[PDB]
Amino acid sequence: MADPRDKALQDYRKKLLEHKEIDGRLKELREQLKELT
Amino acid sequence: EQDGIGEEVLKMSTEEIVQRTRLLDSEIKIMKSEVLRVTHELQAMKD
Repeated sequence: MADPRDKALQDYRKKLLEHKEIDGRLKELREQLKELT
Repeated sequence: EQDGIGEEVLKMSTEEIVQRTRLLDSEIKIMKSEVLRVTHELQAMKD
C-alpha cells in the first residue's frame, strides 16, 4: 500500500490461510493412517 | 481488516516487522514437508 510494512502484513494473511489449508489435508490423510495402524 | 492496515504498522516496532517476516518463512518448509511425509507414510504402512 503506503508502506513496505503493509506489503509484509498482507503476506502474513496468505500464510494464516496456508497454515489452515494444509491442516485440513493433513487431517484427511491422518485418519487413513489410523485405520492402517 | 486484520492485516495490511495502517494501524498495525504504527502499533508494532519497525525492527520486529523484519524479524517476523524471516521467522514465518521458515515454518512453511517444514509444514509443507509434514503433509508430504504423511502422504508417503500411508504407502509405507500399506507395504
